[PDB]
Amino acid sequence: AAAAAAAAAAAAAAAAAAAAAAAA
Amino acid sequence: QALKKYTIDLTERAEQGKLDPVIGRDEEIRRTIQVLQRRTKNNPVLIGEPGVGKTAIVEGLAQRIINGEVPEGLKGRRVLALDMGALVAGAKYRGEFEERLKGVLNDLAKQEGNVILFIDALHTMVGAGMDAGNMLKPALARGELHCVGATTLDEYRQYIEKDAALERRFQKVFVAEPSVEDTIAILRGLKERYELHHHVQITDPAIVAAATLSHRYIADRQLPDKAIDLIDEAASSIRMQIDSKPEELDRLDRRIIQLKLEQQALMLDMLNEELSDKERQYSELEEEWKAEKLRNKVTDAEIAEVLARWTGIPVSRMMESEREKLLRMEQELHHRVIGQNEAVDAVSNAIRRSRAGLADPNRPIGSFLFLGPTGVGKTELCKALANFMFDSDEAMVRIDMSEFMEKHSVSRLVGAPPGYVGYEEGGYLTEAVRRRPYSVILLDAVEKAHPDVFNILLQVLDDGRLTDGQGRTVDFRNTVVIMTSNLGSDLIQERFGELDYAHMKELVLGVVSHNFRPEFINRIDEVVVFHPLGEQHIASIAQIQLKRLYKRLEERGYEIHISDEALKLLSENGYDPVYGARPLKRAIQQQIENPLAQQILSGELVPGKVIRLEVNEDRIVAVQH
Amino acid sequence: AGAKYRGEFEERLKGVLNDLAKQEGNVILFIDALHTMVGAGMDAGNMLKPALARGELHCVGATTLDEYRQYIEKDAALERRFQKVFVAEPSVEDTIAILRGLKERYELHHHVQITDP
Amino acid sequence: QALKKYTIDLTERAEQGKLDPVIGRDEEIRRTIQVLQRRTKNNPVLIGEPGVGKTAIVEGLAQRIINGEVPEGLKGRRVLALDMGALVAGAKYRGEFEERLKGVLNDLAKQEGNVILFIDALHTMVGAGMDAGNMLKPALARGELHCVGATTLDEYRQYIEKDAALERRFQKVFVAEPSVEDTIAILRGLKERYELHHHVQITDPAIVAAATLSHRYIADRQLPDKAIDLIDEAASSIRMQIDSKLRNKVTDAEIAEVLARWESEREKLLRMEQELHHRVIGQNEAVDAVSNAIRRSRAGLADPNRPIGSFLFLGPTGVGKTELCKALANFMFDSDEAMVRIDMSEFMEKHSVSRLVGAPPGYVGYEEGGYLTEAVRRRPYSVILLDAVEKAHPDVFNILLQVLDDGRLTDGQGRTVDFRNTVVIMTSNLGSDLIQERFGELDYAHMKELVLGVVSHNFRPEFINRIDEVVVFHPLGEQHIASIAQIQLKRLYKRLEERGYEIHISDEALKLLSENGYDPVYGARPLKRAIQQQIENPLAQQILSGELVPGKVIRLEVNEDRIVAVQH
Ligand SMILES: Nc1ncnc2c1ncn2[C@@H]1O[C@H](COP(=O)(O)OP(=O)(O)OP(O)(O)=S)[C@@H](O)[C@H]1O
Ligand SMILES: Nc1ncnc2c1ncn2[C@@H]1O[C@H](COP(=O)(O)OP(=O)(O)OP(O)(O)=S)[C@@H](O)[C@H]1O
Ligand SMILES: Nc1ncnc2c1ncn2[C@@H]1O[C@H](COP(=O)(O)OP(=O)(O)OP(O)(O)=S)[C@@H](O)[C@H]1O
Repeated sequence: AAAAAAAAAAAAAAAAAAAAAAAA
Repeated sequence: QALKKYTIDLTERAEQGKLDPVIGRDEEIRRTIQVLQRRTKNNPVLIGEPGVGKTAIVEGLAQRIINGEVPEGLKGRRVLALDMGALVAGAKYRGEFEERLKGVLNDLAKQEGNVILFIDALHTMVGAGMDAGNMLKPALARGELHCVGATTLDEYRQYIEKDAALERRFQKVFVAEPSVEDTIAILRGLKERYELHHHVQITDPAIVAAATLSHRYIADRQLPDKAIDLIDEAASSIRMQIDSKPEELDRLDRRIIQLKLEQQALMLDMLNEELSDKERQYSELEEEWKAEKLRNKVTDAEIAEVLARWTGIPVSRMMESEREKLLRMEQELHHRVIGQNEAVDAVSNAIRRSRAGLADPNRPIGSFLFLGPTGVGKTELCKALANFMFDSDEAMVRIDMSEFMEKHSVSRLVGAPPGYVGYEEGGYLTEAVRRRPYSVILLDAVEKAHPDVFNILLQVLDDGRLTDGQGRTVDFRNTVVIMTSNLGSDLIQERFGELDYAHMKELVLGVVSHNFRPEFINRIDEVVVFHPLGEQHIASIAQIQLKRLYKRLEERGYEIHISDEALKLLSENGYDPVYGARPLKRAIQQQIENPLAQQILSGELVPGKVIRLEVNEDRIVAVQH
Repeated sequence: AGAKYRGEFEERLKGVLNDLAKQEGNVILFIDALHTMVGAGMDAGNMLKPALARGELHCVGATTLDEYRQYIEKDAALERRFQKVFVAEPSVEDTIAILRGLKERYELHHHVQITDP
Repeated sequence: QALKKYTIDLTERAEQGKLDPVIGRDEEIRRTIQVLQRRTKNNPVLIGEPGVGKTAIVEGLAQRIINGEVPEGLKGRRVLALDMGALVAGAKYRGEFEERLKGVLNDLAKQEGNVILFIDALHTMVGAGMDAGNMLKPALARGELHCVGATTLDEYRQYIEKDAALERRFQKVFVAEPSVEDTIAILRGLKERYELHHHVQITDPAIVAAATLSHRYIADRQLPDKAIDLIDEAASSIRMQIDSKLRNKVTDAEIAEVLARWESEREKLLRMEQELHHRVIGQNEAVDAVSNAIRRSRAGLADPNRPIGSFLFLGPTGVGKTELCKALANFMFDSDEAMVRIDMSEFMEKHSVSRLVGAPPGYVGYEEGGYLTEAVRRRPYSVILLDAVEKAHPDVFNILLQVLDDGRLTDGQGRTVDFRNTVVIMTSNLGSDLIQERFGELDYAHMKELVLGVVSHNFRPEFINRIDEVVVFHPLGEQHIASIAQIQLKRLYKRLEERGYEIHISDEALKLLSENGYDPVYGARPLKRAIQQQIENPLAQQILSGELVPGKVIRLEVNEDRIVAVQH
């Protein structure tokens, strides 16, 4: 008589980063 | 036993004839049999992108077992679709699922290789809740299983092809998306089945039209499912038309019960002529329904009606209201954008070509570059188009191309690549068109953009598809990609006198050739070139703006008459050939809307009477009498 | 397959490891998919890692270079018990020789014949 | 125990004496004793490339504990080592890293601080999904932790010097790669253990040969790891040679066999004239000059802050100038792929310099990088090729003076780009007709002096001051370029024999092929493309029609003005 435990289920994401440029 | 409880035969229902006809797939059933009696790496698994009939191939396999077209080594075989969840639904205690699985394995061994096992959606049974896959894996790695799988290539890659311990027990039986003529044959057999269902009649040109239309327009789902759904929804439509009445009487029925509820809500009108005319039209069409005593077959026009009400592209019959509304579409574009003949000519002819079916089905509908200085109505024309076609100004994909002045707000107009911050929210363009494949895309003021956004527009105006960051593809090929610009403003305002339209177009086209990419301008459909407005055009625009001012104060509780000299004061005070029709609007705004609202908030002006906007010497005066 | 307790499969694993220590180097073992022993689900790879770092293991691994590079080399004691023993792809002629080794196997199974061209 | 789950006792085997008799690295052990005998911040970290024996440092400290060679605060300790690669790989969901971590912390609190722990890869502790800085950093400050850290400086400053609170506890101990002689000392400390294992002997000249050749040829793994690997696998090979069906001493010959498979250096440097004429005909004096310059660079008398050789090349282009650079790169360092062809024809401005060296930060070509220096950084043993150096902006010659003076060049990104391992080849054609029209019976030396005076009037004198020698590149005659065409026919027949065709040729056909694209004004590559486009295109036209058979003799017989292929 076991009961299936609901989980925590850790997740993930990321993030870029642009870069402008001078144009001499 | 256990197989009598936790499995579902298919060969009995194929023996009882409950399963659908399966047509074609001869090479696929043959290689299914080839892998099926292979000694090592025994178990086949179907790979098919969703809809292409993996389950149909196994149903046809069981039908050929009953038909005896299998080889002699495969006769007497039974196919038991292992129901994944029906194992689970009683295993409340410990390991009782595992006992059920082991008992199914023991009875399948007891059948001694005379039973083929069918496990649909094998990626569900990668881990089906140690738990299921590693339990079957010794019975896999003994040759003593006739497992058959069927899963979409995404799941067979990312759940099965990762585990290299399993690839030595399966086999890429790759189903392909069927051709259109295979789809024709499949639809003929299923036409027999569906006419036996609905008690209707389906025509064979309607079959080939359903196949061609389903392949051309709905770019999302895959064949031959979408053709079957067209045929089946159309059959439901025809049986419902047989059931109550045709839909024009239902249009009028819902219309008169609508006006019935709203008439009862009114116990100023705009109501009497509509209700009387549609009661008369309902009586006339009820009489014609009695006189014909209708639709009782399935033509291809019914397929076009189902497809139009599913996607949104007007593929249906060009009724008389459409023809009248289309020659009035030229007339109504001149009713809201007065002047500028060339633009209305170009766009009218484009939508007329699109409704006549002469449009190239590999590009979007008509992709316009607009030129000309400010406020000759560029955005006003685009709003007029959307407010014709969808009967709302903002029912359109407005893309303000002066927000994209960085290189990397292509991320906004297309989408985020995967894993990044807002990934599962698409783009603005790509999402809002994959919602609604027939809509007008206004790229507003394209010449302010960073120049490697024109890559994206090259792909759009090249083929009407685009690859957003979520991997999928968009069908732009039922959209109108209108861009605006003004890059020859000094030049057009200079030489619109003493130059004809060809020389003007060629000269400003050379200036645009200096601005844009020369790759890009040739890929455009048509570059129409504008001209600044004359004083009578501005007088017309003043009359239109005064119409909407009358509508604004008719809401408030006031009425206006204007004089006849004061419109000349607007036409001369609000006039220069250099900044378009907007100094008219500023002059109207000042010389009318400031004293009028000034005196209304004074309490001086009175509702119910007439505001006669007459002249002062060099001003405009309001009176009340 | 014969285990369902957290402490019976592990009991079997412990007993087999004590028997491997008992056999005194005569047993030279083989276990393919060492990364799978790292992530089977105390997982079995870290349970055999004492048999690595106690001078008792005579086992052989088998995997792809990706799992050996990531799940093994990046670990420390799991690195310093092994090498980059690379399995090469054979030649076409070696493949034909191996086919000659098992042509008769497939022929006696399927009751057919196989041409050497 | 949970200590019987993730920890390793080394005082166990060291009390047994069953570990490495660790010899060397005494000062690092001493500084470990310095950090561990503080009151607080008692967690030293070891810094170096992986494979420098940091585990051996901890084990040798354990052996000094067992030997009693430590001061009286380090005694009774238990050397432990925690895994950073199973606390995360077992960690499925929230709190399985942290659960095991707190269980380890409490079970060591039962141990009452008489325990020294080892942890490798301190960078792994920072990023695991929060994880352990927030749970060991108290123990890092409580002093009850007695960790021994081990990572590399680059991961240390990428991950760990971000949070300075993690940085302030650990104490940096640099463990560099040991020398070849330190490797000799360790292996002499460990030759006894090897010879007691395999019951053989070991040649110590083969030991120093293995150390030197492992230092030179292979840079994948480093000292002392690669020496241990090569000695043990060579001893295994000798053991199989004994137990196959005969010496116990492992020789340096087996070392060189496992080296190249799993010596031609010095006399190849000595025979460098023959090496340059292994593939290039003609230019005998230029070959001698290049070979003498190579040998003088290998003579070891010049500046250790100056490159291999400064050169400027003149004469008719395309005749084998680039081919000389290719063969020079081949028999210099590896092969025909360590070279960068650079046209100085483009560079005529200030942003030309900003292109070729490196942009300043914030500008257009910055992490796109300099055209030269990035390619040097990728291939540190190459040959630098320049083309039409007279077409350069004059300030580029300041950069060239920095090359020929310092042998190093700060790029736009701000780092050091060393030049003392390459060859500066700069080609020009200013004295073209001075050499072409006066090729007849004029010597190498006075023609060199004459065109040297000419280019002295052309270029800067301080620029050509730094140049070691300007070879002439006299225009090769029809016989040399005909022989080069013959060599191209040989490699063509080699590739077609890879396809598998017996192919012959007429000698009149050979003369017409040599007279297709011979031109003293352009180079040898017109002859190459001429012979190529004449032969190759109708050939496959005849082939895929179904005419030619592998094994048929294919004589390139002449037509009246063409060459016909026969099948006999
Ligand atoms: N060759 C065919 N002949 C007849 N009907 C077909 C054929 N291919 C597909 N169909 C029909 O289209 C349906 C789609 O087949 P499926 O294999 O169910 O597609 P599917 O992607 O597998 O969806 P799942 O995975 O089974 S839920 C079948 O159930 C049949 O009704
Ligand atoms: N033919 C026209 N019919 C109706 N309104 C017009 C017409 N021509 C110009 N307008 C005016 O144009 C104004 C602004 O519309 P827009 O199309 O944005 O101007 P545009 O000159 O077409 O160019 P831009 O680049 O959008 S500023 C509206 O407020 C209208 O009053
Ligand atoms: N002074 C020494 N005396 C004896 N053996 C040594 C000595 N220095 C290094 N070694 C050996 O050199 C080898 C280097 O292996 P490791 O200790 O794993 O190197 P490492 O510095 O710990 O770097 P990694 O990342 O762990 S490979 C081991 O087999 C050590 O026993």
